[PDB]
Amino acid sequence: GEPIAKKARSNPQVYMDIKIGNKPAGRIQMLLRSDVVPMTAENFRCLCTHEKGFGFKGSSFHRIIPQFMCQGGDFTNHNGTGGKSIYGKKFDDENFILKHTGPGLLSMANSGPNTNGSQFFLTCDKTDWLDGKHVVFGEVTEGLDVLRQIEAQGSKDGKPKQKVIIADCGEYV
Repeated sequence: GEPIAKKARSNPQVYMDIKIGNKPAGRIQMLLRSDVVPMTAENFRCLCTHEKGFGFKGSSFHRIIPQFMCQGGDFTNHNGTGGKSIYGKKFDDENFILKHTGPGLLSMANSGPNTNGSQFFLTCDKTDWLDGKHVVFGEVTEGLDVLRQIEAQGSKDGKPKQKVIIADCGEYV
């Protein structure tokens, strides 16, 4: 009822422990922008904690293209075709407020408008041609170094050179 300008709502921090080949490679830490995209952020956060009975743990980065991005999140079919959200098989594009301004951003993979599930990518470049098409919803705050090691397993085509796996994942406090 009353005119206001609301405070930024609290932003969850999440993490992913990464395994390359079958060798711990370390932890990526991510800030999720609930302040801009709370529906998209809550999905990803749940999928990190496994609190709904399903999520990213044990899934892989199945498509890694260097100088571009690392894509992952298929925990249902484990072949790059699957995934689901906490809201259902797919959900809407919340908004496109955040842009693909540079490396180390989290954005949702999709197969057209309003087809988000669980599959996401981490940028390795300014991928601004994806602005308005993929919902950006977070950023890496630690372990850019670990993401580079994921990127170094990429091919031009996308097939990874070694298995890259989310061995464990979660939310900070």
